[PDB]
Amino acid sequence: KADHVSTYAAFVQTHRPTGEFMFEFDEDEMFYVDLDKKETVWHLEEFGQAFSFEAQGGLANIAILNNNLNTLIQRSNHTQATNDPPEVTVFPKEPVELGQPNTLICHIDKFFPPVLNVTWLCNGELVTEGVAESLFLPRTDYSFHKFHYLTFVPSAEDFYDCRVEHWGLDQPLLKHWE
Amino acid sequence: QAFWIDLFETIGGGSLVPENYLFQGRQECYAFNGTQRFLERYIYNREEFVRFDSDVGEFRAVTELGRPDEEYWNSQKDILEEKRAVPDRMCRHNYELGGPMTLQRRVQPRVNVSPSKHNLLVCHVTDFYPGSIQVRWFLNGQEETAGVVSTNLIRNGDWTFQILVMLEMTPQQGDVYTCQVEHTSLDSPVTVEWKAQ
Ligand SMILES: *[C@@H]1O[C@H](CO)[C@@H](O)[C@H](O)[C@H]1NC(C)=O
Ligand SMILES: *[C@@H]1O[C@H](CO)[C@@H](O)[C@H](O)[C@H]1NC(C)=O
Ligand SMILES: *[C@@H]1O[C@H](CO)[C@@H](O)[C@H](O)[C@H]1NC(C)=O
Ligand SMILES: [Ca+2]
Repeated sequence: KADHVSTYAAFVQTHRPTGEFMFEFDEDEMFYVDLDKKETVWHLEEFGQAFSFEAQGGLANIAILNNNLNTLIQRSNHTQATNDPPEVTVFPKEPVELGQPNTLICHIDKFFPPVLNVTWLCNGELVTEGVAESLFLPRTDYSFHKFHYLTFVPSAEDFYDCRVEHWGLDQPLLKHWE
Repeated sequence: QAFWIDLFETIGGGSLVPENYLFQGRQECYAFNGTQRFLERYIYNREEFVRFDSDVGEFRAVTELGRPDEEYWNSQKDILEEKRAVPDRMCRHNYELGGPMTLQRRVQPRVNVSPSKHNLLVCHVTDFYPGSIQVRWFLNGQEETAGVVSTNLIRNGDWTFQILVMLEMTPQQGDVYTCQVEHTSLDSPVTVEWKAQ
């Protein structure tokens, strides 16, 4: 029962990404501590100009969580969870107009562990530019979701696919939208 | 200008000595009518085993795995006193701090009316914040309630939403269809028209 839900969510695992520390307001990530550059990254420019978060607070929490991980690996007698495959959806940000710029969104949902490989393909060809991605967003059911983005110019000759590899999938999941 | 954190609790391992194991921690602040409720969740893989709930005032084992953690952490009066202080400390602080850019965040919807690829007329309402939005269809000033399909609210993951509202139409020459969007970011409603021709 709430008007708003503000949550600090952090995870730590054996595979890459080894850890993650983030803050969400109503299921939307406001900021995260980039563990590699060791600095706070704000989702929108406006959040950074108005607020501050000291990176050491995230780094310290990751350290605590890693200690808790090792203790639970011992306690659970090395219990590895089942691989829960993702559910993929491709949709544009804007209504499609041939020739007019747009963003294709690949939303990978209900998966565990947060270990994944995502590639954008156009006509069976690997696409490296105009690509962006969200973090591994923690769901309230202890599963994860993620967003992948591709900035493109709608062409009737160009066929886009989002390919996702996950341990719970024997075959990679290949999803599309024009 | 600064967001506050509280450190997660330490589950000590003691002193004695593809493959994947995960540990997740969550510090949840539920804001409601001035009130603040705090939950601290300790998750191993997908299993929440122990949690602190401000409405309980102590740690409670969610599963049998968190029984040692309930027993131990509750015997530490210093841990209990700092957790109990969270609703009024960080929950209240961060909520007040992140107010104008979060709860007072208002981004206007962009509206496009276009007929589908039973002839269908599509109202694509895009890039708005918050999620709550009212989309109504009108034909020559009279509201159309039947043959209307509203999709689920679509979260883009970039602090904006999108929604598609479509109507079953039987168009005659000169018919004027109007998609009317009402949102908290708008003073007066937005109206986009489609002429049948
Ligand atoms: C770990 O194994 C021991 C037996 O050697 C057992 O007593 C204990 O309950 C096990 N713990 C779990 C969580 O499976
Ligand atoms: C991801 O790709 C790498 C090779 O680039 C591979 O080692 C790994 O197993 C892949 N699969 C998944 C599901 O992560
Ligand atoms: C809290 O909500 C109740 C209704 O749920 C309302 O009567 C009350 O005025 C609110 N605020 C306070 C200060 O109790
Ligand atoms: Ca503590």
